[PDB]
Amino acid sequence: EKTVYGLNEYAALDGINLEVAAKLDTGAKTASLSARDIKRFKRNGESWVRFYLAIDAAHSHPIERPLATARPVIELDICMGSAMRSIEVNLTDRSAFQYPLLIGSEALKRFDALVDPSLKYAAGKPAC
Amino acid sequence: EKTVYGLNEYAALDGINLEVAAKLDTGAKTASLSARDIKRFKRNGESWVRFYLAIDAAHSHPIERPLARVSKARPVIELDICMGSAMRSIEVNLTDRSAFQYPLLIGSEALKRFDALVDPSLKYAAGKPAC
Repeated sequence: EKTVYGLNEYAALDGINLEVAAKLDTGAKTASLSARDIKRFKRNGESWVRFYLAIDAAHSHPIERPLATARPVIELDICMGSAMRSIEVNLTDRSAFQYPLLIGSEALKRFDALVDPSLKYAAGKPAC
Repeated sequence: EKTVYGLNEYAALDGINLEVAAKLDTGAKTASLSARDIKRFKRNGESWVRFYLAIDAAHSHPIERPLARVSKARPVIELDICMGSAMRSIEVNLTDRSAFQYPLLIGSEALKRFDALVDPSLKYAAGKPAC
């Protein structure tokens, strides 16, 4: 398949039931997620990370993931429109990043995406 | 008129027989052109700029263009850029970036002017400039 998306879309981090506004950035290779209170730990010998979305001020959706300018990288099932893809994401502790999720060129390739710069939120709400 | 291009394409500045590597960047709004020896001057009272492409080290293709504005520092001009078979008047900031990086960075506004769809799985899909 090959789906057309816009400069910005709504994405859902599957499993955490959270809708984030995503900026589709073909100039960046890797994807980025704005996070807060990033804590690295070990679980049964495997490197893991625990964090909240930068938007989750109430700390309602703690996210614990095994580990997949030097940010930890994890794999997240992200839903955009009707397309669900496992995406590699760098957890950044910055917050000046306006868009909570930055989707780079590699993730966009995983999404089979064509970016129309004249469109915004063309996929509607996530419905995977 | 929605044409599909890739992450990188070859672009030509109309009139100039030079291959420029363009990175199609939907994350940036404005377009950028890597330039060298940028000299601002005045012609008939209007601000003009004379410069060479960063690849043109020998100063073989001097470029004189009227200044459109000044960004927030960098000189801004309008250039007829050719990509594949599409010729578009594009606003570009003249930057002194390293010749290492991509000489032409095509932002979202220019991609909109090109009626472009960016396929991140493709590279140089438009072939050589032939406008």
